[PDB]
Amino acid sequence: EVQLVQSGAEVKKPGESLKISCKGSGYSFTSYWIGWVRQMPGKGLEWMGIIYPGDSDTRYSPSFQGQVTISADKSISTAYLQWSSLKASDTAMYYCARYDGELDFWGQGTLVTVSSASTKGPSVFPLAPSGTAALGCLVKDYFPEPVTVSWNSGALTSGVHTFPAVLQSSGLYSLSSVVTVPSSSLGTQTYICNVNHKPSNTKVDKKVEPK
Amino acid sequence: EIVLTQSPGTLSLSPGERATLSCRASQSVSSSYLAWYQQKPGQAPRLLIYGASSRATGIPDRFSGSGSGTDFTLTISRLEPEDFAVYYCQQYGSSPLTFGQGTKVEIKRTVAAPSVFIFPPSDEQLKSGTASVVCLLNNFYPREAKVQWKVDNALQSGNSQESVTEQDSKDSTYSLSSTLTLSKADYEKHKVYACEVTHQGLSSPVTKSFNRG
Repeated sequence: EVQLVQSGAEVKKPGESLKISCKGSGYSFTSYWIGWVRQMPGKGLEWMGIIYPGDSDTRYSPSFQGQVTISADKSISTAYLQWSSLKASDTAMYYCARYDGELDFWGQGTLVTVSSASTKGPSVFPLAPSGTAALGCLVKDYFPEPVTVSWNSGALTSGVHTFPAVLQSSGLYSLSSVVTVPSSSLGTQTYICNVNHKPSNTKVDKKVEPK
Repeated sequence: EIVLTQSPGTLSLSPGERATLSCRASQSVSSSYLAWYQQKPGQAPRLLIYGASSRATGIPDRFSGSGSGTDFTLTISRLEPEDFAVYYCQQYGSSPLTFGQGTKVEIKRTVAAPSVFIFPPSDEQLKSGTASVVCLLNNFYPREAKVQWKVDNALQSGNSQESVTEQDSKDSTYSLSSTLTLSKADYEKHKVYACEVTHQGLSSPVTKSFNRG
């Protein structure tokens, strides 16, 4: 089957260079054009440009002309998208896709995050309960995404809501995770949120109870 | 270039209803060169329709497309749960290639008011010089909701952030978390902290509050 496999997620600082890749398999790589598409957070799809790997004939979208370089190494069935000097505004998901006219096969996407922020583990604060009660954890001031959150080591899943992180002006993320439980359970059942932030090797368990 | 405008921004429909999604072009596009894509959260776009009306491989019969000139439609004849997603149109006739801005198809269910909860900042956090006050709006529909933070009756603006979960797979509701952030100094200077919630399902705004200490 036709597959396009993209390189892994990238976390970079402004001014750094970056070349991301897209490898085609299951078809003649030099017989089809490969396009690049940008999708900024919560936004739509943007055409960036296109390359014919057979001869490296390259066309750019007007908005991306001179902003990125698209290239290919046919010897390893790979297409590339590169920046000489990243900006925070380059933060986006990047897709490669095979051109038919339409885009018939897509890569899985490469997430590129660009920020002046540096790796930081979160602090975990209780959202304390005070007959349905709500309780939770506030996972504050970490970088980069993501964190994982479970409750009672996976034993508690019903009524859990783990929210999308928000990006604060500090450049650090903040996330909440909540659960609704019977008010009657608050005296007897232990509730612990298990937080892990792999990028900083920060793992935290926070017991949450009435104050 | 050819600008594609999709409408509506958001389509709210119940499973079993017919979805009609519109894509309008700034000039005429040959039907041979109009495509539609489906995108689910955390997933790549998938080709649905090509040449305005042809189904891509693996796409079920309930998806169809029609149109010519400047006006095109994607039709989902009877919505299934898996069809709730974002849809993009795309033209590939004249370069540069362009996409529409997308239409989200979400599940319409009966209006449900949020259950509201407020959480004071922890003593541990206060030690570090910042106070986060959190308000939870749980299991509501539709998605549109307003949180108004108040501190000693003063309406707060610009010092809060919020986010919303994806529509729940079982009950089709949303939940929302809002954080009011202030300095420890500001927090300790004031007494009454309140979250006032406005929503289509509430006859009147619901306020949850606490007195500091």
